[PDB]
Amino acid sequence: AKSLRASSHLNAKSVKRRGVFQKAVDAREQRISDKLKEDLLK
Amino acid sequence: MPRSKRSKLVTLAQTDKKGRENKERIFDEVREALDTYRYVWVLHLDDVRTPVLQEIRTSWAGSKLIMGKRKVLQKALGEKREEEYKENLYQLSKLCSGVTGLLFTDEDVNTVKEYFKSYVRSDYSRPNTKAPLTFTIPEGIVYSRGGQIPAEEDVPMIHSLEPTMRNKFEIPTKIKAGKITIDSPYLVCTEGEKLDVRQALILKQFGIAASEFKVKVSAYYDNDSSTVESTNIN
Amino acid sequence: MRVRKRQSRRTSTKLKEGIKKKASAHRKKEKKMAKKDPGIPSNFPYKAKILEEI
Amino acid sequence: AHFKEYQVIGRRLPTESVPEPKLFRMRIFASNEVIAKSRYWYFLQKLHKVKKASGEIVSINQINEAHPTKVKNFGVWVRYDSRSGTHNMYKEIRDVSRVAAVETLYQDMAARHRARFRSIHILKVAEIEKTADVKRQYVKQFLTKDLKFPLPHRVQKSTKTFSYKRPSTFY
Amino acid sequence: MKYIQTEQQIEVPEGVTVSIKSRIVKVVGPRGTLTKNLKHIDVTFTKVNNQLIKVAVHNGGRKHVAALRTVKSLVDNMITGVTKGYKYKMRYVYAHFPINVNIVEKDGAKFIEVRNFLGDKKIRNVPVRDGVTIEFSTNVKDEIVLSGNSVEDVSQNAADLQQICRVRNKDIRKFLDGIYVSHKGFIT
Amino acid sequence: STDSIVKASNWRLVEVGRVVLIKKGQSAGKLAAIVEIIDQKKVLIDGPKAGVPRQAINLGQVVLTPLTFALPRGARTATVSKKWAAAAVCEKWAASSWAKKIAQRERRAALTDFERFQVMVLRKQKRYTVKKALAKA
Amino acid sequence: VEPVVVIDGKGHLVGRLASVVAKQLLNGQKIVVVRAEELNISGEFFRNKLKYHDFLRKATAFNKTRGPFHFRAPSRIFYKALRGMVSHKTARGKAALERLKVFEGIPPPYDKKKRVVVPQALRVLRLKPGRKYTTLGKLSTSVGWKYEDVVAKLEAKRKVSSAEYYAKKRAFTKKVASANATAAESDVAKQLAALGY
RNA sequence: UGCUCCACACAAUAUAGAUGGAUACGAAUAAGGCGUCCUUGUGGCGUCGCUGAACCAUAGCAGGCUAGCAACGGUGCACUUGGCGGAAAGGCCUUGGGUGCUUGCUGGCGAAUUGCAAUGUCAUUUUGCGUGGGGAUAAAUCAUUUGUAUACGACUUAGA
RNA sequence: GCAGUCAAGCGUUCAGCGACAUUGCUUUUGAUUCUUCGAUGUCGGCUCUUCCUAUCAUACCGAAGCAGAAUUCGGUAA
RNA sequence: AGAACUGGCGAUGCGGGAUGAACCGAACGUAGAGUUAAGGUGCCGGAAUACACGCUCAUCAGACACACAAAAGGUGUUAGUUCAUCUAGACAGCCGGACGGUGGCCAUGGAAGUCGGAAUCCGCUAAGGAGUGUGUAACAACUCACCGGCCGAAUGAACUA
RNA sequence: GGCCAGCAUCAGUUUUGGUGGCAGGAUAAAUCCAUAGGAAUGUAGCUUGCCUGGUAAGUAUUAUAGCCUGUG
Repeated sequence: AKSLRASSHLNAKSVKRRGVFQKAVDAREQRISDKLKEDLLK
Repeated sequence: MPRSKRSKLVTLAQTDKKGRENKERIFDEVREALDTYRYVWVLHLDDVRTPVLQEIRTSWAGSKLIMGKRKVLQKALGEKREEEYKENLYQLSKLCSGVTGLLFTDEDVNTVKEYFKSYVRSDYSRPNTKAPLTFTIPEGIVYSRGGQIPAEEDVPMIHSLEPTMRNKFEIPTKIKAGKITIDSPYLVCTEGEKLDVRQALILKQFGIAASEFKVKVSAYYDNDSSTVESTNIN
Repeated sequence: MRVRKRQSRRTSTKLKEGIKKKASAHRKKEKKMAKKDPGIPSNFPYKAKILEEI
Repeated sequence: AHFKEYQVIGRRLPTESVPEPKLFRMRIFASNEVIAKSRYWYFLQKLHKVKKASGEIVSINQINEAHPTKVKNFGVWVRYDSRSGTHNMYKEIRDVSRVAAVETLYQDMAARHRARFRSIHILKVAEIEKTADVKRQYVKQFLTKDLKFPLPHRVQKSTKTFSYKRPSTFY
Repeated sequence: MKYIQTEQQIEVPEGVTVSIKSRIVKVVGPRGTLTKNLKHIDVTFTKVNNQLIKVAVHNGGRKHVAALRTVKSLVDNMITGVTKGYKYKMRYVYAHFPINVNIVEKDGAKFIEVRNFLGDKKIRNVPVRDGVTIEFSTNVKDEIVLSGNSVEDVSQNAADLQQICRVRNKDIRKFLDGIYVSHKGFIT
Repeated sequence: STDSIVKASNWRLVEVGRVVLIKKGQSAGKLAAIVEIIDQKKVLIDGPKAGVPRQAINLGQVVLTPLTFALPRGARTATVSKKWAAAAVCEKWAASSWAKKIAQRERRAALTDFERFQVMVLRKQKRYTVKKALAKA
Repeated sequence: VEPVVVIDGKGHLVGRLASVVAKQLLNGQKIVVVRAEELNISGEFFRNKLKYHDFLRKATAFNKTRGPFHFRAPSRIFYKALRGMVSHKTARGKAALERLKVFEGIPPPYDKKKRVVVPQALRVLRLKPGRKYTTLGKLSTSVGWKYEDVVAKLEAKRKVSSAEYYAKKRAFTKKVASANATAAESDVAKQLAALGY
């Protein structure tokens, strides 16, 4: 088993983050921004 | 050095340094031969195979060939006229520069010079010399002789020396199951090129003894006449 | 990083007295057990003068 | 303290039928006359059966340096009986006078070999007459023509506790 | 014995110039330029004839003399790299699984990508250090050439590239797959 | 440029013929010329013009001045004195800013209270003119 | 002599600086230390880190809260070092410590006040060349100091502001010196020169 | 008719301890500050340290009343113009005049008796009574009461 | 443990002392072990906190006939 | 362990060694001035972050008793003692020779110097050892003891502190 | 006549400076003057190679510097 402070697991998680993981959060934030602007446009 | 110094690689060898005793013996032998023989010659043989040297020595049993450290021979012959063993002997000693080389014989000068002119034997590449001719390894399995003779008579190179080929000879070799193979033809030397150490080692490994050799004599000294003559036959 | 414990350097005068007694006994034992020239140094520039004087 | 060279002579007392003793002479390095006499008596006792009570000091004279303003190279015989048995030791010191050379030798011995003054015997102190006779490298180094070297990292002693200049060392 | 002063000679070829500050050394030449901060060494430099520089340590110990010698060696290495340059040849060997090597680019980092090493699905990325260029060899199958001006950078890049393909937990006596530095030489 | 612009690294080197100022002892504040070198930390100096007797002094109590003049190795007192007059090192030292500052501080230490009042008045007068010059450019 | 003395901690030694400041405080001389993050301690970094870890390992077994407090900031490290040399348990020690202030960087109004150094405590003057040393800021960061990056930006801003201030001051002083030199050779100037001024 | 800001009016209060000025680039220390020149650089030249033993200010009844000369400077104070400062900014720079002094220079008047010295009283931290001058008229707790809470304490809401 | 050999060395003045190694000790054919002989004094367990590495396992490595799997030792590691 | 002599403690304050029955100093009325012991002079702590020569970088030195762990080991450091080679070119660096009787005798599937057993004889040298090590089934090949050629000057070996 | 201090000149104890005259050393040694010699970490000059006015090594014991030894 490997702990959270396991360097290899942390590196793999970081690579995954640079993968589609961060793009998903970016898309979510972009979607939320539209509703934030609509809150004032209304 | 109190510490952190070099450590000598001690080995249980049987031979030991001869020391100054050998030098003194050769000095005495040279001074004796200077008077025991009518003529003296300085032979500039930079490098020679030991069998070739023995063959030259036995070519005339009625003569003595003296060699060793150049400085010892020079001192035996004398470095200055103030202490030269024989008249004008300093001049002969001054002429020695290579790996000498001191032959004492009573044979006729013309006969000796003719023999030295005619005598010739094969020798290795001896780096720092122009290559004799170009050589290229076959673009495939590399054999012991490099394919100079027909490959049917040749034998594949032994795998043991493959690391020597890679690291030392610097040739991109790769190991196959039973043979050593190269993907492209590798040129080891070209006509008139200055032979590098690696190229010379490769040629020696391939056994390309295409170079000829003949001893170089710069001058001879006549003991009876006590005059130096600068014979420069190649 | 997780340094272990270090030995204390305090005198602990009890050890002072113990060592004093042990050394006193050892000196007596050694005394009881007791009952039961390089010439001219080298590298001297004027070493010859000594031989001349001799 | 600062050493001094004293000429100490002994004439171990003349017994009946033996007048005019041999008048043995010595050169003793010491801070004062008392220490010089004590060392002389100790050496005389060590050498032969004589003793302090059986002899007397003839004369004590301080040997001043002939040229105390001349730089000289000295070769010194050093024999000390610590920590192990006595063994020969030779040291070369560059100094202006014999007394200064002896003081430097004693200081160096105390610094390095931990040998005390009472544990060191000086056999011979000889000035080297000519150059190239000095063997030790650390002395021959200074014997070079036009020897010049800098003194980098000069430090200025400050009498005040606080300085507003941020002192710089030069160079 | 704390020698009074020991110095070494550094030869500067006519094709390059080396301007030096208090302890900062800069080398300029045809192939490029290099810099090194030697403020931690505490050594002195001095020109003599515009072609040779003498580095001397006054009242320096044996360790100080060794540091002077290594400073001279580093200066010579920098001069050689600026003049001739350094060329490192690396070969990758595989038995069953071919090793795929490509120079991918992301954010300008230019990582060296190694794939299918011993059949591993993990992708190994070796960042390219500054001042070193990597190009795949031609006519020499299964070889990659690393070239640069700084010896340290190229050597470290090659070391990292060979170490990233470490064979873990397997008998090294049988698994010969890996990447090795075939030969070290100058670009010229 | 291709020249080796590397810094010259000028250093005040201790050498035969160097003239130094003694900062401690009975000979403090007096110039002396180095005659010979004893070791890495001790040197022989002679300052007969300054009146300091020849003696061996540690470099710790000596500060090397920039002025230098030729002295034969091991030169005695007479030769050192002759070369001192030949090189006129005293005049050069006096003209140097170091000697000027030393003399200025020495004079300041000896200033009288009435001289102090005169100095204050003169300083006020000079400051008046200096500040008049300011704001007029 | 000054009512309050400002000492630049950069380039100084922890022990000597702390001892001198403690001695001065006992005499009543108020002292304020700035740029403590640049303070240096003798020995290489690993030894100092080992010593700091050993000190941190000390704690009260039955109640960690009331055990020794291991402050991580460089300023508090210097304060603890100074307090170790002061009998703070007494009223005199408490009064002496009240005269001391320690800060990281140079916060105002000390940035506008002159800064002094202690020659007998400078790292360069005391430590032999080649000897390794450790920076207090790096040790504090390694032992849990998180404000290292915050101090750097403020220090850079203060450095830029002081550089502009000195750019003005250098021109002002050059003008003053030129005016004084022009005023030279006057009878008053000659009298002052003959009077040591 | 309390509170709060300002001026003095006198007190009580104590001073971890004024008795000219805490006078501001950064970096190195086997290197540097300043001036100058150019082609602005890791360039050239000159200059300086080797301590702050420094720089400014320092003269007048504890620092007066006045008569002049030379400059349009220096300086305290209340306004006033603009700018900068957030790390604890709580401070810094500066236009405009206004009003005192100016020992930069040249004269007049008075000092005494504290008797031969007695720190010989000259600074601020706080508090109150007073007037004269500017500004508005609030909350918490106890009790009851709901529980997201609880031994009691405690916590969270509601009620003109 | 005792009884012996050798001396890298020390050394009644260099005869004696003496490091590392070394021989005799306590059924050679994995066969048996069916001996297992007196602790004059306790040890062993329910809840529960901390600490040491002289590390059983997890983590990272080197050396091993490590082809794999699997196993042994060693280095750090509480 | 058993005895004889000699001091202190008990009955004993005071300064020092942080702390004390044995350790150092030391003649205990109440006071003033002065000089000191032992111990100290960076702070606590009264006194020089005094002067001069060296010694040590310690990834838990050192300020620690003089005694058990303690015999030694460090390509960590400074100074010494004893032996060697040396312009008849010192050590270390690069290239050449490293022969021929000979593939020396026993076994052998293979044993050419380098799996094993006795020898380990002789010629030419400046030198070659029936072979120092790597490797081939077998040689081959590489390499070392020595020697030779290029630069040049001090270098190497064992011990002591 | 009671309480507290300063000044002047005194006795004892005591601490720190200035300065003068003397007896001893090798009747200090040094430094310095004269004298006969010696040498190099060789001064001037001369010679050999280079050549961007001097340079690397031979000579030369005081000359266009000086040092050491002994003596007076």
